[PDB]
Amino acid sequence: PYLRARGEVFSEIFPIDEAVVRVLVEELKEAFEKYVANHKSLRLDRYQLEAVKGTSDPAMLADTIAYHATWTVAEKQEILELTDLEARLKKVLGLLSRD
Amino acid sequence: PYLRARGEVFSEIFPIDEAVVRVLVEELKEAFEKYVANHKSLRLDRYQL
Repeated sequence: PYLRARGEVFSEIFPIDEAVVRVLVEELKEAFEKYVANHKSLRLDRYQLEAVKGTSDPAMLADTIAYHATWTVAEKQEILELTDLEARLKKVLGLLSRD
Repeated sequence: PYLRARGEVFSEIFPIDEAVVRVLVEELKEAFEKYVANHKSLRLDRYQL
């Protein structure tokens, strides 16, 4: 104790074609509306959907929907594995479709 | 190194009877429209149309 760690530089790389990525943002907003309005059962909150509307950062958007769709720490870590903007919404959509 | 090349004629043909030609243009244009819209998560912007 305690542990030191070196780390990589800022991940400032996000893919091209923001039209398809923001359509995927819209579809993730649709799926999260369909999720929380049907899952009040996980003690989920509805001020988590004001935290997605009116913002222009798809990274902040995707992290907002990923954390506020609550699950275990390991799957949020699996989201933290991905460096792509495009497959992270695939991960969130697949988990919410499973639930 | 390095190479030169010599050519007899400049071959290129340019459209005649352009009704069927613009039918094929519209078909390949909307086909390429349908081709680009599939890449949800790989590459290939819709910004190239």
